[PDB]
Amino acid sequence: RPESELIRQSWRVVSRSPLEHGTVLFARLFALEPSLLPLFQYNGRQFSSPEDSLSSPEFLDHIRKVMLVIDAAVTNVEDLSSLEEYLTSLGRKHRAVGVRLSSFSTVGESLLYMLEKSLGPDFTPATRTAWSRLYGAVVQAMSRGWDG
Ligand code: HEM
Repeated sequence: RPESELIRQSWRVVSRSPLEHGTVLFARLFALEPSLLPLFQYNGRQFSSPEDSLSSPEFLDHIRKVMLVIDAAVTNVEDLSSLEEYLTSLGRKHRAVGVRLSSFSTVGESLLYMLEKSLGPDFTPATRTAWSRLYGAVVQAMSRGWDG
């Protein structure tokens, strides 16, 4: 598949510095959907502003977790069936913390923003399409965690 190669090559750029890039992803996410901020409750306390989240070690560890799951999807781009049961359970976990299924479209747009800004002119419409399809497949598997 030509799409598989566009994903592996663009990911190579991002995965060199995962926290710096995941920081961009989450900064964009809170700019688009501020109501996601209170869902990160560590020690039963809420962040007041988005910049508060960037000083939290637990929050930064969640950024690392996110980037590792994407890395697993990229590594298995030819065979995403192998990640399916793990992703369903990851969906169930997020449902339990209070994430709505609709918020996964915002996450997808923030991922595309982070790729666009990192790759610049190397972010071609073919690259955008490849990532949209991969992200779509990941979301389909996770959405099984919301009962169906
Ligand atoms: C709407 C955006 C999201 C919110 C509000 C959110 C919130 C959380 C919270 C509160 C936890 C538990 C505390 C913690 O482990 O830090 C968590 C766990 C986790 N999240 Fe997220 N998350 C979001 C998106 C994602 C995405 C897109 C991925 C990966 C693709 C991801 C991967 C994980 C992983 C791997 C865990 C640990 C699950 C476990 O094994 O218990 N999360 N999420």
